[PDB]
Amino acid sequence: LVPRGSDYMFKLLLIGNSSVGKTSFLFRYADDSFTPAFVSTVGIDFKVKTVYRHDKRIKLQIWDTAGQERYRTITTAYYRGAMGFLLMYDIANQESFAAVQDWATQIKTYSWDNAQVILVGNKCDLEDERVVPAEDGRRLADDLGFEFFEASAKENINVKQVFERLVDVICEKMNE
Ligand SMILES: Nc1nc2c(ncn2[C@@H]2O[C@H](COP(=O)(O)OP(=O)(O)O)[C@@H](O)[C@H]2O)c(=O)[nH]1
Ligand SMILES: [Mg+2]
Repeated sequence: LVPRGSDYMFKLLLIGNSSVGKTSFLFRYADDSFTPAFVSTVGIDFKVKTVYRHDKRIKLQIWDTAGQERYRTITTAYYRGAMGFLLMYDIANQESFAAVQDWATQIKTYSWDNAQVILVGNKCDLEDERVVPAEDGRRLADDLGFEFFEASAKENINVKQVFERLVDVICEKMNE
């Protein structure tokens, strides 16, 4: 659904384990802010951003999938029609990285095959607590057909780069 004034509208979703930084990543990208305190989760919602790429004005409708679910019945409805995903883990939390394949399986189950994915090792500022080497993220991203970046919502490292790369690969696939 393209709004007047835009050339495209791409739905993007942030997915991954609880506490990897999804809500923070979206808050940094959309509002260029960070909250150093616990914020309550009250449900799934989106924020918008405009990107100018490939000579077009692109509206991004970017969905935060909110908290963990007991029954994965609500988040997964929003995967339908998504042009892209940020599949996020925390470089300081091994379990969040071990979960990547499960999230990737969900992408394939609930979204069309041409949905694009960037694997994001968030919290790259936490080098003192790193447990997931970037090379391990890159290897898995290559295995699964995803782009890859390390980033930090907290320090505003590679947040723009992640979204812009995702928009680029979406545009490339669209022109196949
Ligand atoms: N050190 C660090 N902490 C972060 C970063 N991004 C988010 N956090 C923190 O990680 C916790 C979980 O973030 P949140 O965005 O709520 O994660 P979500 O459960 O995936 O939505 C919060 O305490 C955030 O402040 C980051 O880039 N670096
Ligand atoms: Mg959240």
